[PDB]
Amino acid sequence: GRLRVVVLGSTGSIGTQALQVIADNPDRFEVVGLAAGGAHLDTLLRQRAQTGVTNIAVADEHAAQRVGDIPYHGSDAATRLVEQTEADVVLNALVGALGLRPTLAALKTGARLALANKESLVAGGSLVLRAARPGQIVPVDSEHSALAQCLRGGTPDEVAKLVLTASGGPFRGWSAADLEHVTPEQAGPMNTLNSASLVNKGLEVIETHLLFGIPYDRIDVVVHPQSIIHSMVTFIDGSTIAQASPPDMKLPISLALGWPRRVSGAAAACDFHTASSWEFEPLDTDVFPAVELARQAGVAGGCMTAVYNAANEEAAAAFLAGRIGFPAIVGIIADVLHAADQWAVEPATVDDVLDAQRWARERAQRAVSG
Amino acid sequence: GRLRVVVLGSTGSIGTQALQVIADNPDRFEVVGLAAGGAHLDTLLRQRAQTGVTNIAVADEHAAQRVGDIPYHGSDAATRLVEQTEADVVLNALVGALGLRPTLAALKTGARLALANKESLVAGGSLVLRAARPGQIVPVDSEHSALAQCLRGGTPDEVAKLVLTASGGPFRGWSAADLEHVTPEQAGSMGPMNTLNSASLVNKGLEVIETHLLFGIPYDRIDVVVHPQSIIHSMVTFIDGSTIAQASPPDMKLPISLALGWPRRVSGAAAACDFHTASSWEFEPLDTDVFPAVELARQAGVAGGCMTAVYNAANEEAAAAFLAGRIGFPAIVGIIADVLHAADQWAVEPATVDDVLDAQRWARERAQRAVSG
Ligand SMILES: NC(=O)C1=CN([C@@H]2O[C@H](COP(=O)(O)OP(=O)(O)OC[C@H]3O[C@@H](n4cnc5c(N)ncnc54)[C@H](OP(=O)(O)O)[C@@H]3O)[C@@H](O)[C@H]2O)C=CC1
Ligand SMILES: NC(=O)C1=CN([C@@H]2O[C@H](COP(=O)(O)OP(=O)(O)OC[C@H]3O[C@@H](n4cnc5c(N)ncnc54)[C@H](OP(=O)(O)O)[C@@H]3O)[C@@H](O)[C@H]2O)C=CC1
Ligand SMILES: O=C(c1ccccc1)N(O)CC[C@@H](c1ccc(Cl)c(Cl)c1)P(=O)(O)O
Ligand SMILES: O=C(c1ccccc1)N(O)CC[C@@H](c1ccc(Cl)c(Cl)c1)P(=O)(O)O
Ligand SMILES: [Mn+2]
Ligand SMILES: [Mn+2]
Repeated sequence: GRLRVVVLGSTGSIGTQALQVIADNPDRFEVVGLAAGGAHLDTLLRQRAQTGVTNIAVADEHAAQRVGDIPYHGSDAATRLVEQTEADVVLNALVGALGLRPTLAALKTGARLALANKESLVAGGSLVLRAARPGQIVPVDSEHSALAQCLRGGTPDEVAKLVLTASGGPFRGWSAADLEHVTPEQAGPMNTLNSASLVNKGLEVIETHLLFGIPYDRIDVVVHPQSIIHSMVTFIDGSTIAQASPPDMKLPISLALGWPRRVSGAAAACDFHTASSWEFEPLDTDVFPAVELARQAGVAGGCMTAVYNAANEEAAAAFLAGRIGFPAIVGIIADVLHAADQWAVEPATVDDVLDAQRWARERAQRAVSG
Repeated sequence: GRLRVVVLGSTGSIGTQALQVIADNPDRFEVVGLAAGGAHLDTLLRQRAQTGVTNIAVADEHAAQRVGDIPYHGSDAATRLVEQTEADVVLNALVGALGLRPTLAALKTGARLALANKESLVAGGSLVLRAARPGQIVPVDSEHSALAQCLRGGTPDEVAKLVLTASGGPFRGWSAADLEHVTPEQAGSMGPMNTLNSASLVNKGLEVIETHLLFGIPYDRIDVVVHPQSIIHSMVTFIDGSTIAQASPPDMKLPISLALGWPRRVSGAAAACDFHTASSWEFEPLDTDVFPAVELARQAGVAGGCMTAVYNAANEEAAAAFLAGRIGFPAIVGIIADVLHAADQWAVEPATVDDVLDAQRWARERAQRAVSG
């Protein structure tokens, strides 16, 4: 078989690597669609030139007019490209809750969704799950890919704990007082910030619960600054199975596209002929409260994980524009969450989620103002 | 659903641990037979009383007379017990190539063989494999238990490499010159020959051959790395560059519990890795200039047939010499290399158990001459 692949967010870090893997393996994969935001003119063209098909979407209006030929544009350009293209695999490499509609469309087409866009699942919640068949969503996120490989190591009831590794970000070891002084420069895009703030890991804890069906109190996080161990599963007998590789998104990308077949040569193996060490430390939850906050959001459930994420997108951008200090990103997430008791109802519709996100954006905006 | 277990070597370190896992899990397992040498009579008495089993083999006739009520004694006793006990699992935790006939009798009963005694597989080689059905031999060894767990991570043709971890023993990092002064006590939780085989790296050589025989993976894809914590017990690297590893604080009850109940895991068998406190897992290469045992094992394995039985028998003899104080530490493996490079004839497949025993005899006698002249 030669699987048909739509790449959403193809001008991005993940999309590009994905494109490299596909190009490297013509016999297994073919690109048949590319969606971007329009902000990276050059790349998108150099990308069309190399593919074969001009089946493409651009979000920004001013931007898509600067090119032409473009089958789809508008804020729902990405979503439309999914509905009308035929595929075996849809790779959602978009960023933010804006990936939610194409996530939802991807699932209706009955193709595999290789999910990089964790925010879609995080906001989506039970809604996105209801839209999927067992094993239709295959994670691209290196931790969740690692977990998926390690879970072949037993049966569901033999699972005791899922153990997430985290890099710790660039402020690993810093005091709360050290965090006051953090600049956009030191924390650097929205993906790098989420890492630095550990909001990313919070998102990943939520994504673990949704993907694998494991209680929040059995999802651990451990700081591993080498990022070679990508995550681990601890089983009931005391055994732990772990996945390791030098960090390289091509490995998890490859596995998600060709699941369950492994893609030969996708990435380099650990070198066990050269001395190395793998360190572990506890995450400082006093100084980095974002993870506990995500658990609290997750347990509450319903639309609350939408609120968590939406508050972040708003607070994080506001930090990037110099409008707030670094510790205020999560301070604002918490304030918003503390006031959101109403959104702990299950999202019946797409619009239930969009309402919660609107609510949270505007709540976060006001705390930025105040 | 209750599994009947014969434990060979019950009084030893593995056997004791196995009896504890069994006593902790009476719904899952039942001891139905015990075999021991006769050197630990208090222990054996206590096991008879705790398990209620009188189906016991004792190798030493005089010891069997002292304990009393022993149905099987003599060197063939353990074999006889296996042949004459209905069981679902035989746990062979004997030490050395003397485990060989019990191993073969066990496979012939059609019971699962939970193999702790790696020397009977190393020595029997293809003869043992011909007597086995797929999945019948299940590893108790911590490294191989790990590999079997990690192999669920792919399909056979997705494996690039099997990687065995080594503790490195008490002389990890030492030089060739340093090893010259090693004494029987420095080379001294396991038995005496097993601890010595760890210190000399022969154990790891044996484990390389055992990996090959158990998993049918070529020697050129079986690697070794030194990992001093012994938390990662072994790993598999896949064709896509991904590595899957199995990790736990070192404790044999884990792999024991898993071999008995394979493929079902046993709840609470051992402690899990705890990350509430900072730690590190280290890796370093092994220096073959200093510890040639492993490369030498790979060479014996590639030559095949009775060559692995020669490697092990030479060791059993040369190691015994070292403990009796008759040779220097480095000559254990020097003597194995010399016996092996002279054993051109033994590279033929054994047709019968007698081929293996002849090979062993020849290796032992040549080793003993090297200890002498
Ligand atoms: N970076 C990584 O390696 C990892 C990231 N992730 C996840 O992967 C996802 C994407 O990551 P990554 O590729 O690095 O992100 P990037 O920011 O590098 O790329 C984002 C992509 O989305 C496009 N885009 C931006 N705005 C819009 C819009 N309004 N409509 C449609 N498309 C738009 C961009 O196009 P353009 O910029 O040309 O406008 C670009 O192609 C995220 O959800 C993240 O959480 C998780 C695992 C690892
Ligand atoms: N211990 C460990 O942690 C590990 C061990 N292994 C392997 O498992 C095997 C067993 O090791 P271990 O338990 O440490 O060994 P021990 O020396 O602790 O135990 C040896 C057992 O065999 C019995 N025995 C000795 N001689 C004879 C004989 N002639 N006939 C019948 N029974 C005899 C002993 O009885 P007696 O009471 O007379 O001494 C004792 O029960 C070895 O092959 C070893 O390499 C593998 C993984 C790790
Ligand atoms: O999955 C990944 C990833 C993994 C490897 C390479 C790139 C991204 N991420 O989520 C990126 C952020 C995580 C991460 C993971 C690995 C590395 Cl090498 C880095 Cl710098 C960051 P985080 O633990 O700091 O939150
Ligand atoms: O499988 C085991 C074992 C593992 C853990 C605990 C006891 C024995 N062995 O073969 C014993 C010897 C091996 C070993 C393994 C782990 C440890 Cl903690 C030690 Cl001290 C020795 P070796 O790598 O030194 O050869
Ligand atoms: Mn990640
Ligand atoms: Mn071992």
